Amino acid sequence: ALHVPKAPGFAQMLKEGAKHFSGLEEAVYRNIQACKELAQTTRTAYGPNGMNKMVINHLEKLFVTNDAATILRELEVQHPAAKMIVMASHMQEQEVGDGTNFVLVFAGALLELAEELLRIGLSVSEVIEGYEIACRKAHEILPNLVCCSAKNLRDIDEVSSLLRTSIMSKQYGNEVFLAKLIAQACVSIFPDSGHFNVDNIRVCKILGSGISSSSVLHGMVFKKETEGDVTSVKDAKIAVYSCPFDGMITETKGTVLIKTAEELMNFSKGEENLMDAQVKAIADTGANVVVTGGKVADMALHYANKYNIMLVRLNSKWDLRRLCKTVGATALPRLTPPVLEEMGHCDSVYLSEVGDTQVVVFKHEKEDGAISTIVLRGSTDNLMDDIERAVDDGVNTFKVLTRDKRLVPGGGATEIELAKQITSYGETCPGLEQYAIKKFAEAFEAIPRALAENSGVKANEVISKLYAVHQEGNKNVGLDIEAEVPAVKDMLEAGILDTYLGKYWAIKLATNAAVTVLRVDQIIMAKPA
Amino acid sequence: EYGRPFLIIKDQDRKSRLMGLEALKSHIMAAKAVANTMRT
Amino acid sequence: AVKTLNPKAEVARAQAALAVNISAARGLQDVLRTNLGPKGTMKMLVSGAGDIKLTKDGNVLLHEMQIQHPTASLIAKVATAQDDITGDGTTSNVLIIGELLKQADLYISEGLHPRIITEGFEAAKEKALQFLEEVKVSREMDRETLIDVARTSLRTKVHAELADVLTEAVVDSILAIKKQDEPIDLFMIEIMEMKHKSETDTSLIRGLVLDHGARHPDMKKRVEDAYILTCNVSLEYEKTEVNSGFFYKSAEEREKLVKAERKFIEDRVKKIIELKRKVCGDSDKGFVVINQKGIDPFSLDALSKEGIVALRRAKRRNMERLTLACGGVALNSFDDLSPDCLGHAGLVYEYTLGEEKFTFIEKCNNPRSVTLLIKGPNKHTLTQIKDAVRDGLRAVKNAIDDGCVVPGAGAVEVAMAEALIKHKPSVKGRAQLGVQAFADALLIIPKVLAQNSGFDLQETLVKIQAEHSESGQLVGVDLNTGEPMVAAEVGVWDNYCVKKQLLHSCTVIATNILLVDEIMRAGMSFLK
Amino acid sequence: TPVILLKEGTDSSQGIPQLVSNISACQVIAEAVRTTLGPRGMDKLIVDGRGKATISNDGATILKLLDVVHPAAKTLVDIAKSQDAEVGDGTTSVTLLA
Ligand SMILES: Nc1ncnc2c1ncn2[C@@H]1O[C@H](COP(=O)(O)OP(=O)(O)O)[C@@H](O)[C@H]1O
Ligand SMILES: Nc1ncnc2c1ncn2[C@@H]1O[C@H](COP(=O)(O)OP(=O)(O)O)[C@@H](O)[C@H]1O
Ligand SMILES: Nc1ncnc2c1ncn2[C@@H]1O[C@H](COP(=O)(O)OP(=O)(O)O)[C@@H](O)[C@H]1O
Ligand SMILES: [Mg+2]
Ligand SMILES: [Mg+2]
Ligand SMILES: [Mg+2]
Repeated sequence: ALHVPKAPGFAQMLKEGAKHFSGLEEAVYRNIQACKELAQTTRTAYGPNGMNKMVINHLEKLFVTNDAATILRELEVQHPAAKMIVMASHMQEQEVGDGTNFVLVFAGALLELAEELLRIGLSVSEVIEGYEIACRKAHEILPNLVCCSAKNLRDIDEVSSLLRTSIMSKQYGNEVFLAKLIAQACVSIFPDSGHFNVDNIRVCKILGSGISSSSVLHGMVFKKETEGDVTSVKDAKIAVYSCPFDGMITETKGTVLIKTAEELMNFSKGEENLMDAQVKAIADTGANVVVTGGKVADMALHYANKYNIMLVRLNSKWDLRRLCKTVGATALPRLTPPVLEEMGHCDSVYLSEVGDTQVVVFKHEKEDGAISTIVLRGSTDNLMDDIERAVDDGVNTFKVLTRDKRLVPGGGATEIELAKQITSYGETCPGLEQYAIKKFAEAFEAIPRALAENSGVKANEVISKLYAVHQEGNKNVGLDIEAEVPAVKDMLEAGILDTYLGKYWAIKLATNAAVTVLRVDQIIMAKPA
Repeated sequence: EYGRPFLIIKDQDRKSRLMGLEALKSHIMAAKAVANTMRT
Repeated sequence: AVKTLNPKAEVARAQAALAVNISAARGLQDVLRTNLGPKGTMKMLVSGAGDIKLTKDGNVLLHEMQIQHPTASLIAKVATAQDDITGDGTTSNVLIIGELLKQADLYISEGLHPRIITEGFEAAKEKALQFLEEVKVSREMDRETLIDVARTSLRTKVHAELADVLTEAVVDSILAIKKQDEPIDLFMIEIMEMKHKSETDTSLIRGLVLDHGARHPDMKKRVEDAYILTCNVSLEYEKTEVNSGFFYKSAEEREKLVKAERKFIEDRVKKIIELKRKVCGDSDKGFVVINQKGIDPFSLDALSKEGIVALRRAKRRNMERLTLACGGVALNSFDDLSPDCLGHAGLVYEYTLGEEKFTFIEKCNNPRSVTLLIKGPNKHTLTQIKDAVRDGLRAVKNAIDDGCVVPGAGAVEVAMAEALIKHKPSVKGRAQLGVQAFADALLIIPKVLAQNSGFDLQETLVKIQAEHSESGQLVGVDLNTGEPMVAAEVGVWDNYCVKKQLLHSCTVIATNILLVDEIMRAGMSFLK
Repeated sequence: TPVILLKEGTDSSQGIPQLVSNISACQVIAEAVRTTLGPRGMDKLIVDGRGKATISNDGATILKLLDVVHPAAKTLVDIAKSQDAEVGDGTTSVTLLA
């Protein structure tokens, strides 16, 4: 038979292994297909009725998680068009922290709905212009829907009911107990200036009995034993050192020089008697606990036990700095006794065993500390990691409430109300752009559809019922979950609210990632290696 | 659901197992060969 | 001939050598013609590692498409030698050469020597350059004019909501660092990019931004008035050049030597402290030390007891940006310390973005080295913006260094086309075919603009050429209606040096290509 | 099709058959330590790749000596180590109960 040759021009000058996809039927319609597959993988984990996912990376490490961002992080993706949707979700995690699945669902519905418009005649530039016009309209309607802002961020009875929505979306059933642990820890380290820091909350995992045995502890805990013999001090004076606990040696290559027999006998005794004075000098200041960050010496350990002093070693650098804030001490770069301002005062330092693990506890009786830790206990190494992330979502919600206290009704009562107002706006615009604005409003129905499909009820009846109530004026009506039949329920009374800043950044980042994919016309890929 | 031969243990196809009484009879026969060499 | 001497040779004799250069020149132009004008389409570039690069500039595209040809390497080097001199006109360079070789082939295929066409290019190049001198308009180049020139070169590489923001940050920056004399010196506008927030927050900072902060946790984070001490002295523990070594004795002489080796470096710190305590007696001013060499943890504990915010290991270029901005002297030794060598700032505060740390210098008296801060949510977005920023800065420096500006929108390519037609009869011989072919290649800029907006390629040219015979006005092509529009009264402006270099470059390369006899590869296969 | 999403080799399963095949995978782990319960229980013999024999009747060490690679079954081996770390007895009674 005959063979079709290669067309002259660019096709004859390409390197081997490279590919070229140019046009509208070869680049745009294929990019939407890759991004539509990505939305169907992470949609199942949406809402309280979401399901976990077993992901194994190439190190044979197993992940049982329900976060949207964590699933995408452990999945390799080789499609360039699907890679921008991933990086759009990872940006919301660092700004807000919650709302990673909203980007995937929204960017999956904006792109799919744009395919239908491209077959009825509309050009790509008309779709991009139509979406941006709708994006600005939603940013003006959104502030008008804010209800029930935060009242007091120092009350333990109010903050606990504001983080419950974030936890209940990830650990359904345990949302009442888990919300009382994060709220007990965030208000303790909340300063008077109001500058909240996320790294001041620590999580330690000890394989033990169960989730209900977890507890908070104002202080720090370590997975290490005690170097010396003293293992309990009632009122301690911690003197933190950064230099190793041994004799001082020069950095230049130095050596001794013994030329007489008399100097040879006194050398060993000279070094030992020198060390006795240095250790005794610190012991006279009342420093019961000495914490180092280097190598302990055999001779230096002997004198530590002689004067009833406690010696703890922490070779982690940054973990040492966190202790300086907890007790209120300063790291000494030199082995000299601290004077007045470099002595940290604790309330109890002791070595205890928790679930067959010997730990050191820097307990504090005061509630006003700098760093607070949360002890997590469970039965499986996988179960504790899943709850580690759920705690982090609650902490990140507290930081956002510090910046912006405004809240919106969640559970789908915001997207449906945003669909009614945008749809009416597009009716008043005569031209080719009115088709794009209407399709923007229909993309807001993909969120209540995802909540109804995961629960086990017919979705089409839910959006049918939501649209009728909101038309009367009830803008605080969402989706019922406990009801077996597809009913509806008020959300402000029930107490399901989301952060205004959480959704404001979700729409902006989702539309940006959807309009960049449409602008691409030609794709020139190199040989994979 | 077509319960295909899913993998449970590593190198499952190169490992053997004896159970029940047949494993108990193999011990006796192995200890009867050793003790009969030292009889003489 | 060569095949008899070296069997493993590849040769292309007679007209097979001209068929390879023409075919490849037209292959690079069918890909580079979709990038012209503000209505071009964006391209995706994916390498072997898996990164994503969305670019529109002809130089970045040519060096990223997988192309292995001899004659496609000559054009690639011509575009590079334009980006580093003028910074604009890389897409129009490939189109003209690709079309100039296409027109010259219609007459070579009709049994005509390629040298006859060569003489026509020389005559047509001398008339075109004499016509450009009388089209340019010499202006004062005030702020309002530089807004229009900078916008023309930024509206084609971003959208309209960004070019309106990046135009103000580029025009303002050039004016702030320009003196009444001396050429505008670059390398004084630092381009810092932070991957956060949206892309509409790209602003201009009247000062300096440094990508590192303080390394002690007991140093101030906000000073409202500070003296900047720029130094290039070493405060690290250093060892003698000649091989030394301590020779001590009983353990008391070891302690007398550890604190005797730190005297040389603790003397430099004690000179700064007395200088700080002299000019700032009351706790109302700050004192910031910026160093180019390292600082020991020991020297970060002596300085932090007096509130001396100190930064180590700055880049060498910042020893010159910090003197123009603040006004101090960058010194190498401490034997002549004086208050006259200290700078002055108005606000120095620290910014932490995740795992990275940034320092801001603001409120300078008379700054001469501003910085640009780039913000964007994606890695490739910060590279797309950084290409436009470079393009917009070289479009303003060119407009100031040359006191003349040429209108754009293709209104000038039509003008050489009409002028060269009336010059055709004045040339004797068969060389009139060179002038006719040269006037046809220059008309590709209006054709591509008319074709990329979705109009008719032929019906639009006849309308543009219907003018400019009946009215001496430089009329260009509109990109929304296709009607003839005057480019000098709307805002479309180009650079005189960009069009001048383009005419010089596109003729020298296409003259040597047309004279190539054969493509011989008789050397070693690889250097081994 | 010409450009594919995940790598070539990413095996994926879901649905009702995915979950039922996990219930049948824990029936093999529980049956490996079923006959070591009570005063009349019998211990097992496991051999490593080198040839060292480990003869024992306790669930915790039996499940540590099997090279279980099934992701669903690896949950039953992790709860056994939890029981022998908190109380130290009842290890093989939480494997039949699970
Ligand atoms: N009790 C509830 N009833 C109805 N909807 C809820 C309830 N709790 C949470 N939701 C909704 O589930 C949505 C998705 O939460 P989740 O999937 O955990 O994170 P993300 O916001 O990243 O998708 C939220 O927008 C919230 O409105
Ligand atoms: N807004 C505009 N309207 C009409 N023509 C324009 C406009 N902006 C630029 N042009 C024209 O497009 C031509 C090419 O610009 P561009 O492709 O952006 O960069 P390059 O000059 O490197 O090809 C210029 O000659 C200019 O005259
Ligand atoms: N005297 C007895 N009579 C009957 N059953 C007993 C007696 N003593 C212990 N058992 C049963 O034997 C079981 C011991 O199981 P064992 O092999 O010890 O499991 P594990 O090692 O996990 O603790 C207990 O569940 C207990 O109910
Ligand atoms: Mg959430
Ligand atoms: Mg340009
Ligand atoms: Mg037992």
